[PDB]
Amino acid sequence: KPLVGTGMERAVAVDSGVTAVAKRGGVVQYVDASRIVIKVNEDEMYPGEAGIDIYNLTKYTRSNQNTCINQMPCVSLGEPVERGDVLADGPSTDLGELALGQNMRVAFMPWNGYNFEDSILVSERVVQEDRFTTIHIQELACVSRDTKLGPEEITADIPNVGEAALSKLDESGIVYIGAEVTGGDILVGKVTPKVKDSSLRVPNGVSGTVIDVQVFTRDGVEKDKRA
Amino acid sequence: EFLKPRLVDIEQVSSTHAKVTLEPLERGFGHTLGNALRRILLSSMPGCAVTEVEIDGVLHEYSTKEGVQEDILEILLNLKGLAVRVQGKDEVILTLNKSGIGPVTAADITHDGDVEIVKPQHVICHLTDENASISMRIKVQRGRGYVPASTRPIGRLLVDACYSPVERIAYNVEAARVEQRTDLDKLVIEMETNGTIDPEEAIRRAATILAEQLEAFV
Amino acid sequence: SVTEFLKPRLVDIEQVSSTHAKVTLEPLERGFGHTLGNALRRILLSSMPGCAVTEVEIDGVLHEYSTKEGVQEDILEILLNLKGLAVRVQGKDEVILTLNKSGIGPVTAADITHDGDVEIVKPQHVICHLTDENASISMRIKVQRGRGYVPASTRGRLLVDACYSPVERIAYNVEAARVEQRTDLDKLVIEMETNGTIDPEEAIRRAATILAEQLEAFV
Amino acid sequence: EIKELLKLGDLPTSGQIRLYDGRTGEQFERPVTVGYMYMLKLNHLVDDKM
Amino acid sequence: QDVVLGLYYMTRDCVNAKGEGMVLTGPKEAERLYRSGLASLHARVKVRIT
Repeated sequence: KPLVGTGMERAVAVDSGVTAVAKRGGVVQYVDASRIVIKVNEDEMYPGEAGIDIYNLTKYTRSNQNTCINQMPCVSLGEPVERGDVLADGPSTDLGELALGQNMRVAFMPWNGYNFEDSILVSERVVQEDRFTTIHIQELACVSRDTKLGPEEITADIPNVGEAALSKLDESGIVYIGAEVTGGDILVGKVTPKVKDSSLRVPNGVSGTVIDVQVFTRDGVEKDKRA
Repeated sequence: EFLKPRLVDIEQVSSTHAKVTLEPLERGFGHTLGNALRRILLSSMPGCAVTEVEIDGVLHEYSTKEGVQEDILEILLNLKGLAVRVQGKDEVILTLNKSGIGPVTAADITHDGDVEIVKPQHVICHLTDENASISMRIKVQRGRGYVPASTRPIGRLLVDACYSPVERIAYNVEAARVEQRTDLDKLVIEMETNGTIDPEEAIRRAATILAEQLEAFV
Repeated sequence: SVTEFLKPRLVDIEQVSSTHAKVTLEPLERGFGHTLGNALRRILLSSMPGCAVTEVEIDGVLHEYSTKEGVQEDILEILLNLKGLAVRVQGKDEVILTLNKSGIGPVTAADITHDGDVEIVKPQHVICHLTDENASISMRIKVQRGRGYVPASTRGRLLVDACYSPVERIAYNVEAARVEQRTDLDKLVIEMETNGTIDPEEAIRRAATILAEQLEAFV
Repeated sequence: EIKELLKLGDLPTSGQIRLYDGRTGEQFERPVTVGYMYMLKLNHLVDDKM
Repeated sequence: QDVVLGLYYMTRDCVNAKGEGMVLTGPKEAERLYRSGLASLHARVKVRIT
């Protein structure tokens, strides 16, 4: 929420569709992390259908730039809202106002050359408060192609590796949801006929948590247990 | 010779922040001791921060739980901000079980009589509907400094460790017109703790650290 | 496990002529190099026991901006020469010494009367040069024990800036140290010169003793 | 108006406060300009550039 | 840019400061006076330069 704004933050945040602006005013009935329910006022309720609004918030999902899109409710239970009020603030939005960065206590002074030409000097309090910490969601695809000399299987039986390396996989060769895989870990076990190891693995230097796994199967291929 | 300073007063203003006094001091020793103690206190003080959490129906911190409006990541942030004092142990596992509409604060944690929560009003999350219940296990452990999860079951959520009770330390050197002698200094140390460290104990530990570091060449 | 820190040790003491030394300390805890170095530097250059020439009176000089026949230098330069006169005194606090000399040649520190318990560590320390034979230099320098540096502006007798502290220049330079796996640490480097009254290592040990005695009421 | 709003709090009109060095503890002369600036983190991260 | 600013501020003078006109026995005494607060960084003094 920029301390020194220009007043255009709310217009930019609302007009761009990232928040959950209430379609019809009313009273908030239910608020969880991923859903908001609004009981519309009798004055704004059409004759006939009753007649309440359900806003399904889009939780952690990947943007085009591998950032995080995550709408958070900004209203409490039993709180009146009117037409055109934000109910959930998306990414880089605070109570319906555009909020890109964070406002921090700055001092203009040379400091032993650590801000020599154009550099910044940052305290450990900024990194402890986790205020410039960002979430980056990455999508990695493993495809089994109908190649010559035999097709590709997504089994967990992989040579040249031990059982400690395959312990993070399930019985179907796909990593569990929530496993803290790091660089070099095997996400999706896949082998190609000659057999050789061609499994999808995390790129080196990349850590993180597997948050969602999607399996797409062509028609008539007898999807495995995990699918 | 050099008069020896001693802890003459501890003015505890509020629960969080306190104001200690050292008197007397010779010329220049006020600033020397003030800055040395301020750096020691801001650097090395034992704390009892949270390290691991385990919510039952939650696999990873980037998910949501039905009936709780906070995201699991926001719950982990609120737990990271939790101030707690453990006395007889180094690590301890607090248990939180709460159901029904309302704010789940820190007062709902199982007492664990050797472990004291110093801010019972600290809201951890919110439960929206009556048929919702949360049950989590919070690993509060003793440490020093700031240890992120990058340095150190698929259902265990690791939080960044911030075992530093003090939040703000300031010192002021004033003139202590006492003992029928002028040009003597008095050091007033205003410290802002989270409530889990007694100011006299903080000053004592800070002086002990300096005394131990000075043993390299004396 | 949260009480004991990386207590350092004197891993290197490289020195030059006995009025100069360079002492290294590693590996200190992250940030402790700066606090230890600042505390030691402040205690050494501000509050250290010592004795130095406090004020000198001349036979026929009544003002700092004056003259004396047969002397190459001026009163200001003789005051400067007397300020850097290293002197060591016994249990007595203050002592007045007399310097009388006639003849062509330099006047070193050994030319002061040898009677007394006061020891001069730099006998060849030139005080003044006189060019003629008729004129004779005669002065009384009163030295006293003090608590560091006290200039003459902080109030037939002339005032000299008293520099009691044995140190001349002290600097510290916190570098980066290394352990088997820990990286963010400190490597203190104290570089100290003295006037010759005491050893630089003795000065460091005395400063550590002072700083530890200041903390005996807490630990 | 900025000066008046600073004066509404207990803050100096000039916008500069005396600041003390963290390491040595000595005060910086020439009071420095302190305030709150709204800093942004651009999408140019060193772990994606190394 | 920062080195030149530091060297310009250090090698400078003002009409009246702490320790104006005092006589110094060398650069070491000048540093010992500045670091102890008994003299300003830019104060006109007579030093002995070899």
